[PDB]
Amino acid sequence: DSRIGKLLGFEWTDLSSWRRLVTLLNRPTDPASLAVFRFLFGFLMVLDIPQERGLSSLDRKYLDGLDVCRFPLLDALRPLPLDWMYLVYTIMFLGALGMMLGLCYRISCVLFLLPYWYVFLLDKTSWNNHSYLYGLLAFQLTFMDANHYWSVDGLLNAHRRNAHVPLWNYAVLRGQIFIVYFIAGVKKLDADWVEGYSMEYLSRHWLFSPFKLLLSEELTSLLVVHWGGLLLDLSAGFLLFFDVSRSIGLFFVSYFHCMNSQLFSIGMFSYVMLASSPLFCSPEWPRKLVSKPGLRHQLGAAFTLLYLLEQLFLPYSHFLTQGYNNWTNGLYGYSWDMMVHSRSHQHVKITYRDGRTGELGYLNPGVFTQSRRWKDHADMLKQYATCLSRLLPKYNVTEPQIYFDIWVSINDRFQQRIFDPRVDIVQAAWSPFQRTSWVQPLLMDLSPWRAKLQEIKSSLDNHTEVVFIADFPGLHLENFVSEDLGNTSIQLLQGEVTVELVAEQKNQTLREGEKMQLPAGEYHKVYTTSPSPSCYMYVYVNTTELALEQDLAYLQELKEKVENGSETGPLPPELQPLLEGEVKGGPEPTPLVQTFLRRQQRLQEIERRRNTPFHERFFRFLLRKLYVFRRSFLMTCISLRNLILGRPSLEQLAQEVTYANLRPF
Amino acid sequence: ETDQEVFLGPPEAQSFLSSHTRLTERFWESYIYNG
Ligand SMILES: *[C@@H]1O[C@H](CO)[C@@H](O[C@@H]2O[C@H](CO)[C@@H](O)[C@H](O)[C@H]2NC(C)=O)[C@H](O)[C@H]1NC(C)=O
Ligand SMILES: *[C@@H]1O[C@H](CO)[C@@H](O[C@@H]2O[C@H](CO)[C@@H](O)[C@H](O)[C@H]2NC(C)=O)[C@H](O)[C@H]1NC(C)=O
Ligand SMILES: *[C@@H]1O[C@H](CO)[C@@H](O[C@@H]2O[C@H](CO)[C@@H](O)[C@H](O)[C@H]2NC(C)=O)[C@H](O)[C@H]1NC(C)=O
Ligand SMILES: *[C@@H]1O[C@H](CO)[C@@H](O)[C@H](O)[C@H]1NC(C)=O
Repeated sequence: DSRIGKLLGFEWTDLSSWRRLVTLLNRPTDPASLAVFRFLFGFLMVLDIPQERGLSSLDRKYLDGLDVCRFPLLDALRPLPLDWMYLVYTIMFLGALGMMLGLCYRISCVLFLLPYWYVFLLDKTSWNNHSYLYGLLAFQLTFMDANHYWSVDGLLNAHRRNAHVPLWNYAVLRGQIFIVYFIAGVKKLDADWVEGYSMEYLSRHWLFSPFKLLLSEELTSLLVVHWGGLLLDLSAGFLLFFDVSRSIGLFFVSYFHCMNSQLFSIGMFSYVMLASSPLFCSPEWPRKLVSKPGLRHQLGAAFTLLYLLEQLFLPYSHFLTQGYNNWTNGLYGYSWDMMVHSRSHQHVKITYRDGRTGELGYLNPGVFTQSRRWKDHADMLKQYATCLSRLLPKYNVTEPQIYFDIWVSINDRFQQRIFDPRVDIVQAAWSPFQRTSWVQPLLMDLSPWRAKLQEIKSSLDNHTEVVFIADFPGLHLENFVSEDLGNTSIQLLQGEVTVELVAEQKNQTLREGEKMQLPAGEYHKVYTTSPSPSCYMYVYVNTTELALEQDLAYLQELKEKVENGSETGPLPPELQPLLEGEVKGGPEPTPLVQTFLRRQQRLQEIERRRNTPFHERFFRFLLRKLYVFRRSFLMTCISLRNLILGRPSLEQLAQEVTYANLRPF
Repeated sequence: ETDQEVFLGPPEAQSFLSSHTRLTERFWESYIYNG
């Protein structure tokens, strides 16, 4: 009858000794809510396997004979051939179905848990928070007795029909959801989130249209998007537990998750969170809608305590695995720092030096790769360097030395290098438990400049563009202005730089405020010769585009003058295809005429797309999803037939591949 | 993959400034749409 026992659901004396805690954590509870959550989670994973895991795109990711660079957690892990990958995905789908229907629950949970984690550890480029959450939820549900209510196993077995379950089954799930909310909130207590920098352009969406009736756009993007998210994370963590504030918390959580589902393309994360939201109610809620401790008892309590402690500790374990540390902390996926950092890459240069002749060449930036996350982590860069060092001898290259030059800015900062451009990554030193010595520090002292830069971004004309650069002492940048980019100028904002033109071998030392007009079509170099980092800017315009747009505007004005009745004189022969619109029985048109016709056709297509009713869009969406599912099923069937009954002749294989790729219609 | 997709010339690899007519808010946690 104590107030604490009514609020928290347990008395203080239950925590006095270990035996009483074990007795508390193994009290009977109704299994209906866990059953509903199991059904929803299984349905969502069944829908998610052919869409985000990559069952439809599996035939163009692990294609045999293709030389690709993988990024696994451990170098020992290697992908199997395509057919065995399809078998693994079939096993995962069967496990998801078994979890949804509650048929042989433990075997289905294992068959979903093991292949899922194998796929997750096979590639570090596809890690995100909502996949780590799926893995953790499957791991938790493997041990829980979720099949005692509303399941096939209950119909086929009397002993597991409407039986009691321990309380720690609910405690673990509630703790996991609360940890997700609270850690997301406390990770969003960053200087780039409380000030409105991260996700600043999200207030222009139409879903925030009512908020604009009472607030300005900047106040909408600061009060609602940024502070509201943090407050909602913490309040959703705390309010759902207590009985007084559960309804308001449910309403706010549902609204937030619907808006997140519509705004972003995260996938099934919002629906899984919505399905897990009703877990905080009484364990018998679905029923009213229709109408001495042993060994396992102690093992359950120990598992609950240790798992919750590990889930609390892991997001802050970045001081032990210092190899993966960077400008941000750790590999992405298990820190719950969602939508906190934005990156815009400017230029990536990969240089190689042959070890026998000494020739110097340049590779393509993203060759032999399928993702673009290797530009931000030292481990993935080292793996890519080793992959290139073992693949390049196939292209008449001896033992190479590979240098990287990558420019990246976080949350609208100066563009600076991330890795040292003078270090051979093939022979570099990297260990998971020691800090990398070839990662440039972030110029955090240049934080306030993000205000002043924006002013310059407002001072520009309709065609000028600007790029801001911050460079370290000793290093230099070599650049080649293209022939089209006429009227390119360089201005120094802070520090001391020297600009060298290599055509006449002439260098000038620039001070603060000085401006130079660089040549177009030649090579130039910027050296930093100051004890402190130097910040400068490139201001450039595209002359060819400007001239082409002016000529096209003149041509459109002439066409309009012809259309309105003016220009009584005979039309030029080049103007005839403008009126006719088809080049038949005549000379080939000039590239200007082709460009104008292409622009007109593109504008007409854009207008037609804009004038499209909603039901047609819904029908097209459903047709596209049906095509994805059908292609997945057909490719899986072809692979299983190849595995079981052998592989047919090439003509039949080509016919089946053509049939599997056919549009539904 | 041939010698045109793996190697680049000295002039094309050092073009730092690339203008438009040729978002930038990659948020990591966003599945890539591909059918
Ligand atoms: C090239 O330089 C800049 C763009 O890089 C532009 O110059 C501007 O010139 C107009 C002419 O009246 C002024 O109104 C602007 O204020 C100038 N912008 C500045 C100073 O930032 C223009 O595109 C080109 N100018 C020349 C002389 O070629
Ligand atoms: C233009 O000035 C730069 C400023 O240093 C000169 O660069 C240095 O380049 C020489 C190569 O001749 C190196 O030996 C030095 O080590 C470089 N300095 C630093 C600090 O690294 C450049 O040579 C000058 N250009 C001409 C044509 O004289
Ligand atoms: C500068 O603007 C011009 C505007 O034409 C861009 O040029 C076109 O370049 C693409 C190359 O990706 C060609 O496929 C088109 O045919 C060109 N348009 C023509 C010739 O009308 C150019 O890419 C921009 N950037 C640079 C560095 O010049
Ligand atoms: C040189 O490389 C090309 C293609 O990379 C190919 O002809 C062969 O591997 C080499 N040829 C000779 C003659 O070394």
